Amino acid sequence: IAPGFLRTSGNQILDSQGKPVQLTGVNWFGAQSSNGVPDGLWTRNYKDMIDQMAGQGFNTIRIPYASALLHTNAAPSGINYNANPDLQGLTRMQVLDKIIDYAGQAGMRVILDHHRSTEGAGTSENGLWYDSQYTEDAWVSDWQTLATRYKNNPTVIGFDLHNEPYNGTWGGGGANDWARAAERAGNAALAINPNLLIIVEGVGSYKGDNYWWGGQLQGVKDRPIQLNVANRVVYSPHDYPNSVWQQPWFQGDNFGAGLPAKFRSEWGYIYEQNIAPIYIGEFGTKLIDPKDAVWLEALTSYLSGDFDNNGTIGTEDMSWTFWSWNPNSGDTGGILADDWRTINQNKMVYLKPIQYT
Ligand SMILES: [Br-]
Ligand SMILES: [Br-]
Repeated sequence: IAPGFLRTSGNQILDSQGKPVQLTGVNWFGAQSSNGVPDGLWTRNYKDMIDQMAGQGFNTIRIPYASALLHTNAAPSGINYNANPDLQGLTRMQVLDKIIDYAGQAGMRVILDHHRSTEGAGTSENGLWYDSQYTEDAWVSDWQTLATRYKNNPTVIGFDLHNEPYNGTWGGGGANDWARAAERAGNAALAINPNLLIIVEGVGSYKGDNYWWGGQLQGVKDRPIQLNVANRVVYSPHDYPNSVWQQPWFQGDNFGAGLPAKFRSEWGYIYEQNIAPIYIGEFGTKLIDPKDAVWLEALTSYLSGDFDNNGTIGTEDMSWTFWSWNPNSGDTGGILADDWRTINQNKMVYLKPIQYT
């Protein structure tokens, strides 16, 4: 991708020369945990991992973090400093700086994702972007601190304002209105860096329709995100297979035939109607449950622009980051095997045709 920040135009993400580009990467989680740094540095070197990502055709790293990362003085834990000698004596944020810096040198971009408030493993137990101790005020101010820190670094292209706010609502104006909260944090971040992409995930349910956490983007049609800087909003659904949860739209034979219409109903319509870009922030599978393959086959085809999954498709297709680069995800696994080095080729076969080239 051409150097400099990005922008949106219709359902397209454009580089600094007006050319449509595509973000096709992986999730590298860990910085939201108690260690305060992305996982795997207890056995791998951080430059070797980024090079391996780029060598597999990926160009984007979604990096989850926790609010607690921005206020802790604890040193990072777990890093093997024999294998990562350049990270010796660095703070948790300084290790993030090192990772972002090298990723830009390797031709990759970075999306920061507020995964949770406290240090933990996955999605916030609250289903919200705040709790009784980590306020929405501090969440907004923390996004301003991050925007300031990477204001002059176009490697950091976008802010994923919050991971899966499945207990928020799309509208209503109250304290749990995720659309209001996202517009508040988006404008606060854009006031410091107006060149950031503002990545807004969906909720969990909307007018009685329940979908994957983060993948319920049905509210955009009647109440879209409106920020004080134009051409910055990217919508980010999450989608997963039967092995993660036995959803009703996976049940019964011929379920795969109705998956394209299901993708379009919850979030895909935003791209098809040229409303805004679509960047699915999470999706993964171990490819053991046979229904998982039917889902991934339909999903990858839909993301490519084959909205009816028949075979027919100067714009780019939908952007995406796979869950995960890490192997240590219990339900989905990742791109790397448990040894944190071996590539799972059976997943790469699905991903390579929809990577940005
Ligand atoms: Br090193
Ligand atoms: Br933890």
